[PDB]
Amino acid sequence: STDMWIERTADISWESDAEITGSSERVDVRLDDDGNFQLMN
Amino acid sequence: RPDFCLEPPYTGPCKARIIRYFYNAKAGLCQTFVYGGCRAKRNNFKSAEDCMRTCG
Amino acid sequence: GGVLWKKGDTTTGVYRIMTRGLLGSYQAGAGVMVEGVFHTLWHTTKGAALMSGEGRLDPYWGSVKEDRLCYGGPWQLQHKWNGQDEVQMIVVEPGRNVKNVQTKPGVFKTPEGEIGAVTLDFPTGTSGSPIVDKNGDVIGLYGNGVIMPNGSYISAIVQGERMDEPIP
Repeated sequence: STDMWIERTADISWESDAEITGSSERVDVRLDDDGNFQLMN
Repeated sequence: RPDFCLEPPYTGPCKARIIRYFYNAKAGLCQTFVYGGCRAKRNNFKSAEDCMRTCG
Repeated sequence: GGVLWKKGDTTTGVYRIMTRGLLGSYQAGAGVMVEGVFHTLWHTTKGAALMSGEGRLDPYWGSVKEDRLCYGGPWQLQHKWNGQDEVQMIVVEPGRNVKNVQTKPGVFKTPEGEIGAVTLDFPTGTSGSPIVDKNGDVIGLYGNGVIMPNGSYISAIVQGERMDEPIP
């Protein structure tokens, strides 16, 4: 067997009344071979 | 015991929730912490037994 | 930098990826089921098989480097952020009902090129939550990002091209 399973929890939809937050700055990064992002590029 | 048994637990930069175990000297025993899925350090074990066997 | 290779339920939708600890059952992450395929980030399951209802789901394709993984078939998501509009993340937080949040993506400037990114800091276990554009199409997933020196968390909008259709 496996150690993990999945359970549907919602539909894929946009919510017009969704809260708005977060900023949109530009950041210089590099993607290493481990699939992880590194700063300062 | 290995030196990395002294390093503090490290969650990492990813957002998965993987309960792992780390050795806490102050407590002399192993405790659970949330591992994020990436950049794991050595003081990170899948079970309390494995953690104690290595850092006990 | 990738790997190829009873059938479980594949009802379209947003899912929670669960697992069991020696002391209880909990949410490790999330993902999205689209066109019979389950998409999530590589680091949530590390390519392990998953139970879905009565059946099992085996990984089709995955890439550590890209931190992407799909089950039951090739990657079906193909919508990308247009670098202008605001987007919405379908927050699948452990122990909480799904809620959508809107934001204006920022950008990850990489040697290869630019990647959309959102400055949203949600609890651990939300990796795999989809991000959708105006038409409700998945343009990427949340979870693979960086921890900034000021305590900020920025996640890339992880997305890939559709594996079924040609590129050109």
